[PDB]
Amino acid sequence: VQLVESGAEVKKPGSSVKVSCKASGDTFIRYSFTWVRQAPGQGLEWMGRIITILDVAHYAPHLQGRVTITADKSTSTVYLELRNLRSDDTAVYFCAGVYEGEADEGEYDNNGFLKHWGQGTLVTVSSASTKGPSVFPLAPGTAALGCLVKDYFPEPVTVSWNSGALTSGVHTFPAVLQSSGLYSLSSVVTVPSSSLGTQTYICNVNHKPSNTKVDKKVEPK
Amino acid sequence: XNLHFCQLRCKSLGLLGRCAXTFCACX
Amino acid sequence: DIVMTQSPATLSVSPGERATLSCRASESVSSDLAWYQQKPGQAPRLLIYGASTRATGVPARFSGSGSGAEFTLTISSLQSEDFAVYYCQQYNNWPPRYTFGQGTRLEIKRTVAAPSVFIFPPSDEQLKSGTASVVCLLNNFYPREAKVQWKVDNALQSGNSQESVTEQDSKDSTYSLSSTLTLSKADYEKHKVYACEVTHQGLSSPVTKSFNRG
Amino acid sequence: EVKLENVTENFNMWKNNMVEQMHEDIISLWDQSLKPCVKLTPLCVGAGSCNTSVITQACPKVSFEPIPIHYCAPAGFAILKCNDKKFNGTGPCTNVSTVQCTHGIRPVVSTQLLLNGSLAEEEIVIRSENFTNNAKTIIVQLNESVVINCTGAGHCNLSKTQWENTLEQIAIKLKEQFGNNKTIIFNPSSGGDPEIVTHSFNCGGEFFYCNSTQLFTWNDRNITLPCRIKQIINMWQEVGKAMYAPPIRGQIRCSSNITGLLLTRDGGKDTNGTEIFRPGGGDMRDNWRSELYKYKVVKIE
Ligand SMILES: *[C@@H]1O[C@H](CO)[C@@H](O)[C@H](O)[C@H]1NC(C)=O
Ligand SMILES: *[C@@H]1O[C@H](CO)[C@@H](O)[C@H](O)[C@H]1NC(C)=O
Ligand SMILES: *[C@@H]1O[C@H](CO)[C@@H](O)[C@H](O)[C@H]1NC(C)=O
Ligand SMILES: *[C@@H]1O[C@H](CO)[C@@H](O)[C@H](O)[C@H]1NC(C)=O
Ligand SMILES: *[C@@H]1O[C@H](CO)[C@@H](O)[C@H](O)[C@H]1NC(C)=O
Ligand SMILES: *[C@@H]1O[C@H](CO)[C@@H](O)[C@H](O)[C@H]1NC(C)=O
Ligand SMILES: *[C@@H]1O[C@H](CO)[C@@H](O)[C@H](O)[C@H]1NC(C)=O
Ligand SMILES: *[C@H]1O[C@H](CO)[C@@H](O)[C@H](O)[C@H]1NC(C)=O
Repeated sequence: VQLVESGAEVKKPGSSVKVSCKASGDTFIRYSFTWVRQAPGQGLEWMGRIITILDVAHYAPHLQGRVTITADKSTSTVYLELRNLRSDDTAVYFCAGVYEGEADEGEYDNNGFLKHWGQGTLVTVSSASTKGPSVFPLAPGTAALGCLVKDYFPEPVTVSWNSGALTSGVHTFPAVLQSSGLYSLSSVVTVPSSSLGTQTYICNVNHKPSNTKVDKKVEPK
Repeated sequence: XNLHFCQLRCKSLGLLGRCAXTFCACX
Repeated sequence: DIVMTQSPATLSVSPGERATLSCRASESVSSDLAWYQQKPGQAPRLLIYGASTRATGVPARFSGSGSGAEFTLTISSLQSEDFAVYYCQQYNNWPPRYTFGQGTRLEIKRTVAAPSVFIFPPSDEQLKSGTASVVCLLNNFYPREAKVQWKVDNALQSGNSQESVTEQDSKDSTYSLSSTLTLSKADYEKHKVYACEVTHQGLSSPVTKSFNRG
Repeated sequence: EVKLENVTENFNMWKNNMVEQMHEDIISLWDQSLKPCVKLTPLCVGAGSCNTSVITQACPKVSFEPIPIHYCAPAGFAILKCNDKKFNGTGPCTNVSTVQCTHGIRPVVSTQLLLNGSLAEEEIVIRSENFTNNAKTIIVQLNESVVINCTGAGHCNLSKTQWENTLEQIAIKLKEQFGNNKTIIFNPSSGGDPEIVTHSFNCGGEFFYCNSTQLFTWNDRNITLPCRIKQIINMWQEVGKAMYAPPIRGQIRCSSNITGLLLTRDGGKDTNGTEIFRPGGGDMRDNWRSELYKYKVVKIE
């Protein structure tokens, strides 16, 4: 029993998004599916659940008919639709389901917990257009140095040091969302001072959304 | 039951459909 | 509206020791109570359901207990894999309006470590841009609580900085934190001394790192 | 010179408003003690176009024991009772009487077999609004109960010889009605909703469905049938589907007295000197008539 969800999404305010959840491995109509959301740094949020065999969905009050949960028995796929999206709808959406019994023979447990989970789908709502990051060096026994990856959109971004050869002591901080609507974070590392001058330190910043790969040399100079 | 769907299904089986109170029955 | 409350929000416990998490429902929920575990960047995992029934594939050290509006989750021997966030959920009401607890973060207990502090002035490249970011770093400390004080020409600052903390290091159980003071290049050039003052349980006295623009 | 006379009255069990009243009532009892968690029904408009309607409400599971009920006459009216032996259910009744309330009834919603009703005093009796019309249902009233116990283990137990004798006497009474030289044969249901095909009934709130094939395969030790408890069903009150909560206690049992049957006769228009009878039921109203056929409410004049 596997649950697989469609990729990340970047939506404009007032638009709509439709996430999908492909289930497989067992009799589709014998499971009920739930959608759970989790905003960045937040807890889990119950959105709604659909009794597949009956084709009936129930929802969390405060959603005001903006959400619709549907299923497609033909392809074993569940869907979550969210309309007139607002900035604070930005979060990871989780799809889940549980075995209910021989629904097709009339039996049904109506279990409300969640045994199987999809991988989650990130949905970002912002008026911002995709933007590669600007990388500025954080210039220096033990010496600290780093890279500031400022003003990029959207999440996520990957940072490595010397193409992954340098992992010990590396600290890449969770990104912060600025007032401008763009993200920004920092990656630092501690090395021995004796290394400067002989060895080079390079932070490699990969931002898939803008197909930009940037490398920056950090020197004491 | 819905007589339409009832006749339809029963008919695909060489039988006529008729309501039995609120249920579907094939004769 | 059934509210689920978890306590404490954060629990520190030494590895191999026992942990006990609390969950309370604003009203009776019978036994329709489930527990989940979630590591960062991952989907939640079902551990317990039906208040005490343990899911398949879930270690026997994990045991559920409770009834009515009072539940507890117990882990007898904390392993590295058990340090994460745990959520409880009720699914007893109908029409269904299921809800989760706010969460209880389980973190590793170790000895106090004072942080190494560093300050970074903006680069020339960033100034050419029109903005200035002064960054302050707190390297490998414990516990996670610390206080960063920004000072511009000995003037206490506030409302213009942002903090970001890492997850607990999987090798030394410590935390690292960064504080970024954001200003326009226009304002940055009109000041001289930029100082970052750090306070922490492992520092007997405040540690100050600073510099002079140019 | 005035002559004393008994008051003869005409009855019609097939057109008794007591039936509709009970029907409305059993529905009211269920709407307040056995509510579905989810209810789906057809919602239409003039033109003929419909959209499905869904209702979600609290559906508490409750222990359900049989509460004997009865119908009494309101001030101003009286309830007539036919006392004739082998009364047909329609026509004038010679020996009639009056009662304040009908006998106590322990109503049961079911199909194919009538459970826990009143037995016939003399021999078995069969009644139909019209035996010639094969579209009309035949209600068989037994004079001897045939116990049937069920377990949560999806199987109800029925005495085989007991039940074989019953079909024998039922068959005999059908001959007296359709011909003494005709061949009587019992065949399984011809199909339809599961409620119609199987012997289905509600016992203590749980909805049982049992394969009845072994019961209606006969030509003129126990009998264990495959039963199932369903949470999703088709409603007897109105057209639609309902979903109820799972059972509370692990083991669900049920003891019932089979007191009658609902049969239909195949329209064997073709010449054959043989008649076919299958399990019937569906309109719970026939279940009400099987108990109220001897009563007739009237105005005191
Ligand atoms: C009417 O009552 C008398 C007296 O008991 C009885 O002998 C007779 O058979 C009854 N007739 C019918 C139709 O039952
Ligand atoms: C029922 O019995 C009565 C009297 O025994 C008779 O008049 C009638 O024809 C029978 N069948 C009908 C029409 O119900
Ligand atoms: C009522 O009177 C009729 C007419 O003689 C008779 O046939 C019937 O048996 C009587 N019923 C009783 C027992 O009162
Ligand atoms: C029941 O009626 C049948 C005939 O219909 C008869 O063989 C049997 O003896 C009767 N039993 C009782 C106790 O009335
Ligand atoms: C009874 O049904 C038959 C059809 O089998 C029909 O011919 C007859 O008219 C009906 N009897 C009456 C008059 O109700
Ligand atoms: C059916 O069950 C009842 C009690 O539940 C019991 O009294 C009766 O004897 C049972 N029938 C038999 C003999 O199997
Ligand atoms: C039949 O009557 C018995 C006797 O009380 C009862 O236990 C049983 O529940 C009834 N069967 C039903 C209502 O299904
Ligand atoms: C129940 O049993 C009969 C006889 O074995 C079988 O043919 C049928 O498939 C089953 N289902 C029914 C008829 O309800």
